[PDB]
Amino acid sequence: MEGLAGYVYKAASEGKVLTLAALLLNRSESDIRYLLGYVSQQGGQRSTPLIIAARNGHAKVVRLLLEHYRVQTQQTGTVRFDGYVIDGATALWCAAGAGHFEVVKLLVSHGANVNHTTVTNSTPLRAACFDGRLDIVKYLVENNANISIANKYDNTCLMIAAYKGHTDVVRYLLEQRADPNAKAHCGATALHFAAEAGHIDIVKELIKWRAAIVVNGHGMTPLKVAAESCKADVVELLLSHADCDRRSRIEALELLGASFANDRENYDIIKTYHYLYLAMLERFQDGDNILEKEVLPPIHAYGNRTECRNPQELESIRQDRDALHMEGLIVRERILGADNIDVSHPIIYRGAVYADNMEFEQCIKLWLHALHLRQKGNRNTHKDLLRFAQVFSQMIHLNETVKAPDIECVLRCSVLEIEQSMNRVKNISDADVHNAMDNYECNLYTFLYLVCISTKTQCSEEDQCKINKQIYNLIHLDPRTREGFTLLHLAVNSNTPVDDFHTNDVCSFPNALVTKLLLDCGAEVNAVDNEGNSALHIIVQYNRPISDFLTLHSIIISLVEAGAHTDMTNKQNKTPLDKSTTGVSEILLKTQMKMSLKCLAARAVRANDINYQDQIPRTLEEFVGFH
Amino acid sequence: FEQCIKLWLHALHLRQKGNRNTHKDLLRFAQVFSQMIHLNETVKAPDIECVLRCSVLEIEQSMNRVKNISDADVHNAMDNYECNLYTFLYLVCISTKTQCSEEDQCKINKQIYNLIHLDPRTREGFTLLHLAVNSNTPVDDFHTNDVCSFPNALVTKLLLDCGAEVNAVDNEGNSALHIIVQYNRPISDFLTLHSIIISLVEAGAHTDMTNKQNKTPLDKSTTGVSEILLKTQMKMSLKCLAARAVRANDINYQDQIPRTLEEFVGFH
Amino acid sequence: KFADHLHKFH
Repeated sequence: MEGLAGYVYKAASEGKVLTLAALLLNRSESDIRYLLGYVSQQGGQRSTPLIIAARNGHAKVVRLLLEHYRVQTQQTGTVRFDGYVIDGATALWCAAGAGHFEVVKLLVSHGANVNHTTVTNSTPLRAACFDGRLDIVKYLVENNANISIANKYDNTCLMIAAYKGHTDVVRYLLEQRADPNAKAHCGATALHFAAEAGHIDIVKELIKWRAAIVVNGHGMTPLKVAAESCKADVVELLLSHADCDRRSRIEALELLGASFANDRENYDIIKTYHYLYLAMLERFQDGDNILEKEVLPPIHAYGNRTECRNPQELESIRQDRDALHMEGLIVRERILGADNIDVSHPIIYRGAVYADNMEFEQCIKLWLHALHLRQKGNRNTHKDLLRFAQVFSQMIHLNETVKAPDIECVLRCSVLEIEQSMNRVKNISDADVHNAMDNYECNLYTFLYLVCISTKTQCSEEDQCKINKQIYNLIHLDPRTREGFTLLHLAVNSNTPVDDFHTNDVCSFPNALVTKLLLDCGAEVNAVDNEGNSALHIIVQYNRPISDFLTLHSIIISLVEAGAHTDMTNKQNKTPLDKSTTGVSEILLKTQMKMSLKCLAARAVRANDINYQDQIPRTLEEFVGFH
Repeated sequence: FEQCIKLWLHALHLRQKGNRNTHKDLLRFAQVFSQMIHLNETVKAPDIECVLRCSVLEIEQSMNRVKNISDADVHNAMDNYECNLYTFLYLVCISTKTQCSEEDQCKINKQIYNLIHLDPRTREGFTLLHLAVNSNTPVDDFHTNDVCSFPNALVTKLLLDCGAEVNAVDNEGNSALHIIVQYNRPISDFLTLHSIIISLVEAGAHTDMTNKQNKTPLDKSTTGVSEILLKTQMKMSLKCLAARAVRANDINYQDQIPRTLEEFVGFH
Repeated sequence: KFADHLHKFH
């Protein structure tokens, strides 16, 4: 039973002996075997008393579980409930990850489940490597470990061992002729993972055992990966390989100098200038066979600086912080290319720093460039548009002015991203559709914020018609959230999530200007929620009528004269007057309610339960339907 | 830490007034400063300058002791005197790591000036400059290993400010520049390889001097970054080129050149 | 501050 399962789980949590013996004996020995072979949802997480004894580290409970009872070690569970949130574990995984050598020792001894394949086909050797303790890995290798497995992330145990801060496991793996040249999911050979967090000893060990230098899926050598992450030590080690070439040496030095310019943990502008100058002097040293820089055409986002192909201009921009920052951005874009994953984040950081210094024009420029790069790479920018809505709120709450082409570009990108978010939601049925739907709703909210700023600025005729074109393009896609709210239900809803950051001030919902903009940009005013409420059943439920009359009045005016049918019944068969938790909303609606005999006759047909099917016009069947 | 510093300073004063060996006391006291630095706490200047004066006095006394003593005591005095030199280096690193007032910095510079003009030398002949730019300079396994790292671009600039003999030589003839060029972490530490080379060069280091095996600083460079960076700062002079051609062609320069030029051909 | 919210994705 579930109650006795919880009882024995609690007994195993404290690691007791007599309580576990009494609670797992005599009474229904078949059910006792079932309980020791059962997994339950405790604390919202799937776990087993045996696997939690392997987790808690209490010895005697697991000794008497594996000795006084014949319990299998193949019981299901969760490999990690923080950062991984995936099930399918075994006792070996939780024993190794927690860090108990003796527990996993007598767990493998009482049943060798070393080749355990979960839902993500990851063996407990991953837990052994992630724990970092050498003894568990030593024993699991002594149990004839098959070191060839790739996870759902397609990473060998060597890759995760090198990515973590543990080098003893890496040394033990390479000491028995492991695979330091084998490829991971994209391109990683554990060098791209050792040269990501700054583990110089792991890189040294892999280089000593000939891990080789090969580009990854993004064309990034481990030297270039280390240079990208501001790892000066790893770049120093990898620049001495007996085959590095001048072009790669100077591009790694330039990338390191550029990376030092725009970063948070490692932000040094003196190191930026010095590494850029060191790579410049290395270019211009011989005169004969002089190495010349492949200067890209100027980019409007980084001011108008066309790189620095001479030491004179580089020395000129030595003392200029902004020039050095944009030079680092240009060098990163040139070396990495405008398609890398890591080429966009420094641009966003420089934009954020500029925004924090009340500098907004080049902030918008840099963030728009990063947004364009991430859209061309087809990546989730539901946070970048939120950052745009927050900075646009900052440019409005501080009484500044916002350029209309900026809002137009952000709105076009938001419309696009909502379109591919709909594509992602509809393409993936149920595999991870929850996060995709949440991103979709967040992106709709960011669009509504952007429309809210668009209503609170001044625009020319061409800019205003472009903005209205983007709003029309979105509103004709019928964007519905998970509860059914169209893009206008949210604009009239009090319970619309506004971000707690700077959008909480400028962007207030319900909005009388956003609603009118959506209405005259072609929004279906008679749109229906999944609950059944129309766009009017929501505004007349507004709980701040007298305080916010101007918003409440102008929305109800806008909807009714924009075509709202002020008699619709939701799936609970309630008119907007019936679903009006406010006397003022009732007064306003009754002022705007235009009576018709079709509405009264449909109300009498619905209320009297008259069978109208196949006795009325087909177009009128819907009319009786929403009455 | 104030009470601990005061008690240690009083004990050091009491031991010094009694004419006793204080290399271990100075070493432990510098370890205490390094531990306090590692905790990010405000550092007083007067105790720094007082312990600098005590350290230079102790180094002078150590030189006096090693000048005439038995052979086992010669080894003991040499070890203690080199340890005193290293502790002075750690104290200079501590002094330049913290913030001090104008008069306190002037007093610290005066103490460093006094020790520099005392001209201390280790077994191999390393002066204070040849140790502040040497990556093989030993650092104690205690808290001094956390903040006292050598080569240091701030100790060297302090020694150059106080007037260390830049072109001084070891027993092998290596200048203070023959030592920083062979630094093993050029790219990783392109801030103490640059701010030292650009400091020694502008302080008057001959970037052509030959050691006992006739190897110039850019010939004694074990990495390509130092060669690139040294050749940028080096300046040409016809006295250097002509002396180099005299040495290369094995011409007799004995009594056919000025006495002050027989030394110039000696190392160029 | 804007630069603080970037640490969520890094």
